[PDB]
Amino acid sequence: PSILSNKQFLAWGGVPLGRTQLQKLALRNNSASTTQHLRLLIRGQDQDCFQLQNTFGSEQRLTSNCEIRIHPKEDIFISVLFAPTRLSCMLARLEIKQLGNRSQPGIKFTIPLSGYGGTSNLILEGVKKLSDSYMVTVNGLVPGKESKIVFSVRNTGSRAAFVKAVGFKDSQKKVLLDPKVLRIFPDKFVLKERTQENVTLIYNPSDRGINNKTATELSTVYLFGGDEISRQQYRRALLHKPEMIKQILPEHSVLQNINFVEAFQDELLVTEVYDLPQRPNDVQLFYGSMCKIILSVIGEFRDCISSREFLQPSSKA
Repeated sequence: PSILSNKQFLAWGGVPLGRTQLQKLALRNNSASTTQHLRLLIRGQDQDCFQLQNTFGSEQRLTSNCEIRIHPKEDIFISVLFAPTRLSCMLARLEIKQLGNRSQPGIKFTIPLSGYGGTSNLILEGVKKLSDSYMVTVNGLVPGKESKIVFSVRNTGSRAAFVKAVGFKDSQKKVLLDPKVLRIFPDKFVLKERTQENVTLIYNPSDRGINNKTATELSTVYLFGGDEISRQQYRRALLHKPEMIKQILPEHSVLQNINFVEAFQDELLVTEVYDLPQRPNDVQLFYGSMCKIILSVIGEFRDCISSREFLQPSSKA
């Protein structure tokens, strides 16, 4: 073994159209004696969207030269820019020609490159935007009576999104909502590119409670979102290898108990998933690319906020 790599492939997943994402790999000259002369080339059907950036190493500064001297036991660090310019799954090759010295013949190494142009982009409408979360208030609650409010999830991206909504009574202690008190409908759905879908919070505040029946309540809804193609890649990865979810996530993660495999509302029969090659890190890319939207839900009761007159307390300097 002459040349080693810390990565057998580079998989980018989704990058928005007109945007760019850098990824690196390290090549090591395994020889303790001999220097190799490497020629780095991008080839393949989507070579126009994978661009070699300047190379550096453990014994050399930044160079724009595609020809690299790699000294014995030197690591060189190769940078590839993924710059997609069309709504497609993309394949290319990093070709590493180890130039022959007659005594040793010419060996060509291949690192497959993959990614897709265009991504989902999820925002909420009909709710307040705070700095790092959204907020909605359900006013005029009455214990033992059903209240409904409607907000919207908008996908401003160029690809369909999955949306999985999970609600928490207490988010730190990870006590799920009783759906008979507060539930989200739909709680799992596919949202087409440049479309907006309505989501309903169905609020049935308990009249069983002893004391704080009309006390102002706070709940936390998490909307886990990402590219539908990413969820299809994830599905495909879990068929070939039964159990990968536990290994990857933290043991105490909320995502531990969330099903992304089962049928979502308005899921399509056709995606570009089969244009993407299966990779060992598809499950990692799925959870890695996933967004978490925070929606705080305040329940205000008529008797406590609406019916009580807000007056100035006892004031002194």
